[PDB]
Amino acid sequence: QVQLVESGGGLVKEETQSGLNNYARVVEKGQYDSLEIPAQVAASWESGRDDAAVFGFIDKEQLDKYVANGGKRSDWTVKFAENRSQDGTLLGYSLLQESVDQASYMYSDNHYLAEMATILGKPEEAKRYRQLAQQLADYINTCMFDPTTQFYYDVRIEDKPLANGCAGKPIVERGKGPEGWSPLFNGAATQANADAVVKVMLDPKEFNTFVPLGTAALTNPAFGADIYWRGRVWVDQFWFGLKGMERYGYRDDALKLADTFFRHAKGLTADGPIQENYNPLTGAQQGAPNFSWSAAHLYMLYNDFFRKNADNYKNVINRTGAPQYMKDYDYDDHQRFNPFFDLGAWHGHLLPDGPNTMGGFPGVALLTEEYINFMASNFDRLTVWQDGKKVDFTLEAYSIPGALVQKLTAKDVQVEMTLRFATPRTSLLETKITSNKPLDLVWDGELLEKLEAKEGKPLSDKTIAGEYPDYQRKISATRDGLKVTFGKVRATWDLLTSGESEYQVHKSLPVQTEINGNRFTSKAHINGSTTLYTTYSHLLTAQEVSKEQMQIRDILARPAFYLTASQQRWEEYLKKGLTNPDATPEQTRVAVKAIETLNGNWRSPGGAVKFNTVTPSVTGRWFSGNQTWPWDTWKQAFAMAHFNPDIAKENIRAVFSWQIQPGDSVRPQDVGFVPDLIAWNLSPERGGDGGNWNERNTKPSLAAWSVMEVYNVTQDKTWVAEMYPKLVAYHDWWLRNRDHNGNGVPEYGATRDKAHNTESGEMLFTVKKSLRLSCTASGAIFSTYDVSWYRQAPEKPRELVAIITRGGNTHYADTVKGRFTISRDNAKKTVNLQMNSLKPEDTAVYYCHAGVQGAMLGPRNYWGQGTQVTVS
Amino acid sequence: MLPRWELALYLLASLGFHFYSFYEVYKVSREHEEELDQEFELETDTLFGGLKKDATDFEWSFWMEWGKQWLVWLLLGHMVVSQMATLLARKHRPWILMLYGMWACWCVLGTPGVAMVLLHTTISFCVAQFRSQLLTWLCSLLLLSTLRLQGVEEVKRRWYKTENEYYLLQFTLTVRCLYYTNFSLELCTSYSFPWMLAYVFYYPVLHNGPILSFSEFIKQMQQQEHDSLKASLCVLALGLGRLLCWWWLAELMAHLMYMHAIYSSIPLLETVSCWTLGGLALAQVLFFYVKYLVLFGVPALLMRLDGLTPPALPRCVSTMFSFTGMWRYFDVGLHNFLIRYVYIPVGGSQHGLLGTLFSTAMTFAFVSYWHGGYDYLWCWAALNWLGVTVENGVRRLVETPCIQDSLARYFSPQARRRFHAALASCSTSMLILSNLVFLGGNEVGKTYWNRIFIQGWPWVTLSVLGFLYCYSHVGIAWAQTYATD
Ligand SMILES: CCCCCCCCCCCCCCCCSCCNC(=O)CCNC(=O)[C@H](O)C(C)(C)COP(=O)(O)OP(=O)(O)OC[C@H]1O[C@@H](n2cnc3c(N)ncnc32)[C@H](O)[C@@H]1OP(=O)(O)O
Ligand code: HEM
Ligand SMILES: CC(C)CCC[C@@H](C)[C@H]1CC[C@H]2[C@@H]3CC=C4C[C@@H](O)CC[C@]4(C)[C@H]3CC[C@]12C
Ligand SMILES: CCCCCCCCCCCCCCCC(=O)O
Ligand SMILES: CCCCCCCCCCCCCCCC(=O)O
Ligand SMILES: [Mg+2]
Repeated sequence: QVQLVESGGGLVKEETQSGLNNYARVVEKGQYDSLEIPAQVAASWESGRDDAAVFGFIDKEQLDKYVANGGKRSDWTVKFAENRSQDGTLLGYSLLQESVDQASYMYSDNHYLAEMATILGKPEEAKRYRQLAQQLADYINTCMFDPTTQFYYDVRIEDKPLANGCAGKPIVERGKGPEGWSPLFNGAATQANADAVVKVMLDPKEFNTFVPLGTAALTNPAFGADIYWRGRVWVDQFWFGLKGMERYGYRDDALKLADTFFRHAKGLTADGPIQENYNPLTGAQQGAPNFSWSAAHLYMLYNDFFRKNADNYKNVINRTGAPQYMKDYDYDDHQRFNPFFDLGAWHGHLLPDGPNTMGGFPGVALLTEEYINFMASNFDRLTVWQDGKKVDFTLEAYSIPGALVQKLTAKDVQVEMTLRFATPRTSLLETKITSNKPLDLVWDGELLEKLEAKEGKPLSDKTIAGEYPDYQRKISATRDGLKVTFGKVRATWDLLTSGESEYQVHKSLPVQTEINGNRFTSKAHINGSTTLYTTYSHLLTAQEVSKEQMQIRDILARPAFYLTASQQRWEEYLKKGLTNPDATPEQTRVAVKAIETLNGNWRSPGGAVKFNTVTPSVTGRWFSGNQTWPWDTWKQAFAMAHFNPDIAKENIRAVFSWQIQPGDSVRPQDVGFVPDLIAWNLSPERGGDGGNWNERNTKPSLAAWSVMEVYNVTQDKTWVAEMYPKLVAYHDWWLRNRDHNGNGVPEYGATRDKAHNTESGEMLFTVKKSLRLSCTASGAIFSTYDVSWYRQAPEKPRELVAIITRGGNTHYADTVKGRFTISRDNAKKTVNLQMNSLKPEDTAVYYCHAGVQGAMLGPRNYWGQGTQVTVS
Repeated sequence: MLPRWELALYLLASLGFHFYSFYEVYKVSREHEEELDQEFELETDTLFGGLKKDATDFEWSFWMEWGKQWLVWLLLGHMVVSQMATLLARKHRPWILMLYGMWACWCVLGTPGVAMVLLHTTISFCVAQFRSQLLTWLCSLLLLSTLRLQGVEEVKRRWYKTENEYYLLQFTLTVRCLYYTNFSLELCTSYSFPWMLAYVFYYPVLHNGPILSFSEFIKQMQQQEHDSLKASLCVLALGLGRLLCWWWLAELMAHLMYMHAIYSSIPLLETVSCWTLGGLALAQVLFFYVKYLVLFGVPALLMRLDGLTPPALPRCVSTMFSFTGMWRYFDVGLHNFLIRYVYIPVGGSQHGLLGTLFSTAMTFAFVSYWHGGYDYLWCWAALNWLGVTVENGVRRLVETPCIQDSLARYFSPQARRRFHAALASCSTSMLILSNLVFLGGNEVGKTYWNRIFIQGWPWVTLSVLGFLYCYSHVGIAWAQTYATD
């Protein structure tokens, strides 16, 4: 009887060791699936391009072809070093590689600091900064430029510097990337090198693709379309390329490329949200829906290179929807609707997408402390009854910059509902009903019950109450309007509540409310045409509730004042922002879309962040709340300065408010360091329970650039005076903790964090081991069987993993191709599955299968008992 | 239609390549006797000198072992009981044979086997009481699918000490599927539960037996006229002589050639000569033909002694030149079952081209599912459906008055026959390839396709097609005897 016995399976857990010397020793010792330094991961994050080719990120198939064409596999390994002060204290870590983009950013920072010092009457500091910039530009043009290839590259920090004083030769092997024209953007490049770079990046074989100026040239060994940082076009690198081209006398070519981008970038003229990047060949979009960074650089393109009243721009972004899940995600886990946020508020609204949601603004997207979650599908939905019969309405719902409008028209009753934001926590709704007869108004609402879905298809049957039992939503009637209270939930990755959060609905009319569990119903009677005002307020703390009670009482006293204030504010937004006279209406609409996206991604002060701030995306999975990054903030403040200087200033202030000051408790050595991520909740090391707060690294320095842009727009010397010491401290930190050589050229790296090293100061690294399942067959003619490996992940059907036929032909599932290798030994009558690069998705019960193929061999079909494989 | 000398030449060439390719396969088997024995454990016996048998064919060895052990005795017992019932109680013979069938099923498969057969029969009967073809077919397909469920398979395997008993139960239930499906579909007295049990528990066809139509079974079990005892003994003697001859031929083929072991070792099959490949294909198809000749001549002989008319035995595969003839004359019982209950209910070939394609697709899909539903079976089904469809299309196209008149005007009858043989050559090549996919799976099909049609397009393919052209001339000449009527 044929019997199959599985073996070799188990729980694979990465073991974490310590010591830089041990890491080198382990590498020499070999025999490991993969080594992984958390500090090097943070270093890759600090570059702002987590999988760029220049930093040694190349796919296995690309690397194999690279070696086959002639090239060592070590050409793509970036050595890692730790920066230790003279005393021996660990300042941090840095890649043994000096980035051309980082050097150019430091150069631009040096001239902007010099300009600020000149403004502040500090000639000596300005002269010193100009000298530093000059020497840095000399270094960039002497070391990071390859005359043979005529392009700018990164330089390895080799064991010994070159004769000219440069740290290693340019890394030409890893191909060309957007960092090659960073010197052009920052002005470090010479005229000859600028011409060479422009020639390279105007070549259709290198960068002049369907969507030009991608994150990797077509000739890059690691280039791949649909790879975020190895070919996909990001609007910011595109704008940097155009700006450098213009800076070096190639404005006509820059305009041509801008026109090509406008014509070829997908969905640019549609009413969809502004995503992150584009495919260089097809032009397809990808990324978080409402991306402040792409929106900012699209506005910059409009103001610089696109050439050819809020009521004039209706439905610039599709804000209609009717969410049925607290997490109504798209294919990339971002909310698939675009709620209307304004004035820094922490709740958003959607337009009615049909008769079901007609009469109210269905979506109520509460911005929990760091995430966006839908509270209801219908809430405060008006329904009109005349003479006891429901009035049938025709819906006309549209969004203008700063307001949501829906007009309901019937034979005798007409309702116009304008939704604007009144305060940083309250949204004011104006419902004016025109009728000749008394009406019975009825408002009804629901609370969502289903938890999550993707593209409208529910992921599971989980409910909000089931997933978050402490999230005890309770609708409570109030003397005026309504209120919803929430329990304390500390789901660090999905939902955060303080137990004092509320969603208060206040109405100008007196209504009779009835609550039935998770739904309510308010009834009112009017003798004719009247205007009623409803304020929706999401309050995240008891202090906020107490403070906003007075604000709400004031709003309903002068609702017209707040409505006209919002209308005017958006009038100045459009007047300042839209200053391009020779732009077609489509380009102006793109600019308005960018302005709306930027203003919607703006948050009021909250939690640890005590300053008004702008996040990468209000609807993003990991960008919502008040999660602020410095890299995104620089560009957001650069763009918003032209139509919202106050908010750009507030965003920069928010970023620099948590700049490490001397005498710090967690990292006293990182004085001037700007945390990579600041959010509502502090990290556990700082007393909070956030989990998003990142101090493992910073991002590339472009602060002086945006600060100077804000000064130029506002011409405010006090702003420069305030921001100069902070920029100087941040620059000094870059020179201290990110310069291994000491040559004044910084390298990307990571700080001295608990995720990088032990308390003693030994660098941590996780050694990952592979798994090799086995399957021995007894009592069979093993040479005639098509042995195979199946896996049945929990709550999923068993799926083929690999199969090797009796003729030796081997097939793998698309999800395990390359990672898994199946072999058979007819002599030992065994089948082995060599599993490498295991990931949590590989956790399942793996079943060996033996089956003949062909009528001559009979109905031989045998299954193994199964073995459990668990990882992470 | 052709000169006698020319047809004699074609027959000589056909026998020539048959026997020469067999000789080449024998030589290759002798070369790799040690390797194959180490890898596939060739059996040793004294039947043919010191030659070693190739027991890699599952069906042949399985049924031979079962016949040695139990099935031959049970078949002889059925024969004796049928004769005794005819002599003593003719009017009750159907019920005596039903009782004997149930007892033999109990003897080989124990209580669980009889219980499972009865359960399937009763479920099919109850569903058939709703006189709907769709419901009956759905019930039959669900019962057939239950045989392939892992949990059901584990429960069944727990019943029997050995795996051979479980495989016997599986085969018995697979054939019972066709039998009670036939009864239920005909049902839409003379169709009562006792008659269904008699039909199902008819031992000669209990395990692996060809589908015998219920109409003929009931008609010929109620005849009341029988042949004398001496005539029965004469028929038994001739049938046993032919059966022993066929069994000896199959054993000789398994001894001289190791086609099954060679097909199992794809690496070997990929390095043998082209003549060895052709001989291996011929030997495989002819061994399958002789195997089912033996496996249906025992049931056929028993039915003939019982006074029934069994479905005609398969015709020599070395006389088949087309998909249509191959599937009309190889498995006549299953072909008739498919014609009556699958092909025609879905329009057959009387609803235009698309209807014919759909009917052929349904028939071949059902056949592949019945055989196991494996990927290679589905591939075989696709290839044979395509072949039958193309043959029907070409036949209709030629049958058009315009095409027929043009052919008569332009080409002499000898030229027309030569063109027919040329087309039948390609038809036969594709038929052989599809049936090799069936017998040896997808690896064998890929090997043959690459080594005959891709890697040997210039001359290997043309040589194969010329030999098959001579073969098809000889096959059509013979088919004139029976295919006309
Ligand atoms: C050198 C070696 C060469 C040999 C190489 C090959 C050898 C291989 C050996 C090993 C092979 C391995 C074993 C095979 C593995 C499977 S085991 C055997 C199982 N058999 C099958 O799967 C065959 C399935 N296919 C068929 O049976 C037929 O091809 C079908 C049923 C699909 C078509 O039947 P047909 O007869 O060929 O086509 P017809 O349209 O002409 O139907 C015949 C009759 O149905 C009648 N019909 C058709 N539609 C209607 C209507 N709607 N109503 C009334 N009647 C109607 C029609 O009038 C006609 O009447 P007839 O002329 O008197 O006969
Ligand atoms: C091209 C060469 C061959 C031709 C033309 C041919 C033709 C025939 C014919 C006309 C019959 C009788 C009618 C029928 O049942 O189909 C037959 C029967 C048979 N042939 Fe062949 N055959 C050839 C090669 C072979 C080979 C190589 C074998 C080896 C197994 C073989 C084995 C048989 C058997 C076992 C029968 C059944 C005889 C009986 O009991 O009636 N034939 N063949
Ligand atoms: C469907 C199944 C039951 C078919 C069985 C076919 C019968 C006829 C087969 C099965 C096994 C065969 C026997 C196997 C071995 C031998 C020994 C040999 O020295 C003489 C022939 C003899 C005695 C065979 C006679 C025929 C035989 C009994
Ligand atoms: C896939 C169909 C194959 C069927 C082959 C049937 C037997 C015909 C004889 C073929 C012999 C080999 C042909 C000559 C080889 C050569 O020229 O080397
Ligand atoms: C695998 C698909 C292709 C196989 C089928 C090819 C069939 C070709 C035609 C066969 C001959 C049909 C009858 C011809 C009659 C004549 O011309 O005399
Ligand atoms: Mg027929």
